[PDB]
Amino acid sequence: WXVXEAXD
Repeated sequence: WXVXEAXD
């Protein structure tokens, strides 16, 4: 998460 569900 943090950047469009970009992993974490």
